[PDB]
Amino acid sequence: SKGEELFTGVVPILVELDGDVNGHKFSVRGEGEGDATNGKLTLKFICTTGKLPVPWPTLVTTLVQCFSRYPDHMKRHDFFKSAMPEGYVQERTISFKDDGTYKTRAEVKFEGDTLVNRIELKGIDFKEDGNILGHKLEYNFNSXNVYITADKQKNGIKANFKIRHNVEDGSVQLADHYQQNTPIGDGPVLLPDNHYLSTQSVLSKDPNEKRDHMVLLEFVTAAGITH
Repeated sequence: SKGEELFTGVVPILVELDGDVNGHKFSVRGEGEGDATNGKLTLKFICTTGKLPVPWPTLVTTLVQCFSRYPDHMKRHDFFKSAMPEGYVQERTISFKDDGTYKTRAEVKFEGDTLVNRIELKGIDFKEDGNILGHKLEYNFNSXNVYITADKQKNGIKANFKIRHNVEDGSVQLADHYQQNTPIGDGPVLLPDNHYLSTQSVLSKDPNEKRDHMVLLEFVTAAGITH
């Protein structure tokens, strides 16, 4: 409820990613706003280093589950907000079928009134003319359920889930996600019963923007608990 108090209105968001994929360095900066009451967020991302060396859709999951709308009966299961304002570390491995792997580490926390997601990403073993480095993925993103379970040993949560990116030739590229979150502070956190997060994502372009970029709208809502 203390953490959850921080999210009662519209919250500015800042995202910073420093990326290295097959030795190719890049940076992304994102800004916008989040409304956890309605499970909604709006963000625009820029590759500040020039051309992004991987496809924007492959970065969506990496680029703030604290903005999920948790219904009233499920408030006691919201680990993400309970960890605020000190925040949580979020780590993944993302394994692209027949291609490379991303490893990510992020800290998601308040800095003043701004929720900040600061990420480091390392990608290795990518095929230089595969779907990823060859930019063969459609500019879109499907709806997914991300199943959350408690990890009481790490006093946090975990999740594994499959993302399926559409490829331009009509096939699909699997990206297998394993995720772990752990609180940054020592204060008490909420450890949840099993549930999931239903996310929809809409990608677009700003017709006035000349930099390499992604405009993102998402709606996220928690569900699957009864009593």
